[PDB]
Amino acid sequence: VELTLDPDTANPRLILSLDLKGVRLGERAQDLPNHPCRFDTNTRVLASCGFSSGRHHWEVEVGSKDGWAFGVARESVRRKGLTPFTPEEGVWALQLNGGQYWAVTSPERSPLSCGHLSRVRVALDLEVGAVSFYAVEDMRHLYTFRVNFQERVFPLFSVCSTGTYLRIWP
Amino acid sequence: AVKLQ
Repeated sequence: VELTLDPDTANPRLILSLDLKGVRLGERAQDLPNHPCRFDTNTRVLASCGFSSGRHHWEVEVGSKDGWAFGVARESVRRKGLTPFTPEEGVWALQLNGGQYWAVTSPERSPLSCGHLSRVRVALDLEVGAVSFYAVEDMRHLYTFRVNFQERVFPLFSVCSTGTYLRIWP
Repeated sequence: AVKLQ
């Protein structure tokens, strides 16, 4: 029922928690098989469940320090080589970097004056075409990407430095 | 390290 991180997609430097809800960046690459679905360079992991229709919620507990980005990716997001982290590559995400919260628009990111984030509710609407993010304390709106999604969409998580984490909460 | 996000 509830989402878990999919180890076969995870960049081999990531460490997934035993319960498959949490992700952080490790200090060494694990020796994992080089499956076509595995992100081999960018520090990403998908949930094991993707969505082709309907409306869906999940929540993400976020670290207080820099290094994370999360949201959704189109299934065709490129897995191999160093790729941009942009809407054009099929990534729609929030990010904590430089001590600021961002919606990762392109070519320039959009800084969010949202105050401190602890947990975020993600609302994916494949019927109308939107993904929205809310801070759970008061459900204040963080950002909405309006996208005419044309394929299956997966929850996406990325952690590119040590000292922070993301965790699915349900 | 954001290049690898």
